[PDB]
Amino acid sequence: GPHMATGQDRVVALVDMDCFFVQVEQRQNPHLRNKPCAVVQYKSWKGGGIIAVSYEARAFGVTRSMWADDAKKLCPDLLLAQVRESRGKANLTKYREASVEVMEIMSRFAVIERASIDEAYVDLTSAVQERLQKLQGQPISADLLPSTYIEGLPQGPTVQKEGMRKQGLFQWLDSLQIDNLTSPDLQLTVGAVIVEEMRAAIERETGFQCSAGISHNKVLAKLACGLNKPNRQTLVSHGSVPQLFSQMPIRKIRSLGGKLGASVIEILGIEYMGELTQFTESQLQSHFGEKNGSWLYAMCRGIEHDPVKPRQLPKTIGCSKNFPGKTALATREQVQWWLLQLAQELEERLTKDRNDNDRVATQLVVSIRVQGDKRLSSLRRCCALTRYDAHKMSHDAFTVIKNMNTSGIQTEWSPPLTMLFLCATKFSAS
DNA sequence: ATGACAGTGCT
DNA sequence: AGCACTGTC
Repeated sequence: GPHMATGQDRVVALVDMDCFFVQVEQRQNPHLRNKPCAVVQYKSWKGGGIIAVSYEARAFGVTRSMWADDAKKLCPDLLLAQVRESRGKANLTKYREASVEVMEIMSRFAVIERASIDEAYVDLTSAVQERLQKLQGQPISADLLPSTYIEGLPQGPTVQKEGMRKQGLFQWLDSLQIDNLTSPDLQLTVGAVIVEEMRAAIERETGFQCSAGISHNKVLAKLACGLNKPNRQTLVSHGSVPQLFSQMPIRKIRSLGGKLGASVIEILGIEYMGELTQFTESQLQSHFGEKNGSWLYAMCRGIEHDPVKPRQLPKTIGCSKNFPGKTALATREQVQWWLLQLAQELEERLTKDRNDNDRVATQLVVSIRVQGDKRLSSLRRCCALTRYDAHKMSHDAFTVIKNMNTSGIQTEWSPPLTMLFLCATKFSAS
């Protein structure tokens, strides 16, 4: 009734750079622009691993995870850009620096949470209030929303994509100006206007295109972002949620794409997010735990409270390398050389981080994987990170893992190592 | 023989 | 603290 919270208190956006690593390489090499293109990591084994794919290449069936030799079978004209290799390993510095470019532009408009190297959540609630004052009750023109889709529209009583988009936007804005929508709907709409301006600034100032979702919380904003790509943005209103969720597979909602989502499907015998509304909160808690149950109860009604955290910078700075199949590290000299390679990249990134961001890491996490273990990590151990010195970090890492060598000799390493991982964590102001 | 990243939550 | 889980390009 009048005491039922509807989760309409915030305006939240999720901005996602379209096939980001590809765009970085296309900006640098114009010959790659507007072509089927992919970014490949390494090159010797089966042509290298594809890690990013342009939308033109996706139309041929090229996907991430694919071996480049296989991608070329689907797309013979596929162009490839190679990830930089330094100290024997893939080095993602170019993409990290490009991400900083975008995040600094986004930070001019609103509070941002860096979700990944190319996604940020945006809390627009305050900016929308400000913009609503300036407008002075003047209606919002469709020209302010030139790339916005309104999910669920058009409805009721053109066979072209852009024409559908405009029809839906007109229906939305017409009902807005007649006062047939709600005050949260107006807030979302102003939020979308700001996101158009943010995306325009990103493209003008970096060359990069992005897509975005605008809704009342992070889960709906992320879901919204994926509905119309590339280079478009989608507004998911609270009212659109029942129809949207009625055929939405549970795995599409963030945090339900793995084992928990699979258990929701199996235990409850349902397929779609909207089907969750038929269970009580206590029922859901009894199957999935207190926290998950409460979260699911609210989420299937379009409600989520997870805040956009004010976090511009990554919380960890890590370096890793796999050694699959025959390349597994089988000797002590190997392990120490590679630990040094990883530690040297980490030292370089850590020193740069300290200069730019006035912070120092205090913990070094060391993880390895041994040949045979089905889990991605076999062992994780931490030690103090007291100096940004690669030779010290590599020695400390060796010290904390050396006991895992169950081999007879000190010169051999068994069972061989299929992964080394160093991660600097626990940052303090400096 | 996807890799190389990253953040959150459990116990 | 060490690990499992979930997500990114």
